[PDB]
Amino acid sequence: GLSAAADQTIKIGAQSMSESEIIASMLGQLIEHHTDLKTTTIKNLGSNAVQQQALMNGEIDIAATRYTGTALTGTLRMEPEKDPDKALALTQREFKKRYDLKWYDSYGFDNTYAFTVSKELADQYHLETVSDVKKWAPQLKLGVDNYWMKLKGNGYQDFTKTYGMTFGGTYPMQIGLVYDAVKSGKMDIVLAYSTDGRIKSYGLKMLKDDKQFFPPYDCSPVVPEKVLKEHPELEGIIKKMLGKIDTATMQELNYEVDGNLKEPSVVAKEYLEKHRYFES
Ligand SMILES: C[SH](C)CCC(=O)O
Repeated sequence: GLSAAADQTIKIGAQSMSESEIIASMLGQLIEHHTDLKTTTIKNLGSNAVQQQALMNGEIDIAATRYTGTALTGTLRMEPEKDPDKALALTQREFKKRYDLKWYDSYGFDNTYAFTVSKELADQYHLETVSDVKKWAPQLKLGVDNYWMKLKGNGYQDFTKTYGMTFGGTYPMQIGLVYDAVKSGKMDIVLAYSTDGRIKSYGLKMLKDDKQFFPPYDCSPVVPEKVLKEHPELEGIIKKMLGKIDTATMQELNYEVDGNLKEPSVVAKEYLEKHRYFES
């Protein structure tokens, strides 16, 4: 019954990404900093859709990182809203209405799909925007994640319609591999994730999505209203992380895992100590 609520463990989900492991660790540590709640991390959820079902079936009590553009198209099956503020507002409204899920305001960073080349390619062919690559598309191999080609929504098929180009070859692979694939010249162009730490490190160039094909992908935690009711301290704790972690910061945190070979929990703890757990 209710008087046992404070002895329940808060299960925090992470997708198969370094960024999601870092944020799920950081939120679990902040919750334990403030309360006597135990927390655990449920790792390796494969996708937006898996995080969704784990929230609805009790497998996780908090999804640490969900992305507006992904959930708009993929969960809600709505037309992709292009304005950041409108997309967030629509997502929060529909998540509450449809699922009784609370989609919080963003941590402060967006992690968008970004068409990405070597700085050498971009400098040789004067490539700044996605529209600049149109005339070259047939002679480029595009590396993509193991998930993006199968999206009916803001996927490849609609991309080719809006930009009127088709790549010579498309090669789906684990996201973590696209950075070295483009750096080594195995791929000519990759659909990277914009908060990856290796983009800067590896000397890569993101091309502007001048036609605004992509929705925003602002990142937030998502929690069932039932969990917030039963643990009324959680909302005030979650709020402490919101709007505090910008894209540059998330890139540096990702680099600590993928480039400096640190455990996501260690990266999360050192960030919390550097910033005094968000209140000094
Ligand atoms: C963060 S978007 C670049 C792709 C990953 C996802 O949304 O699941």
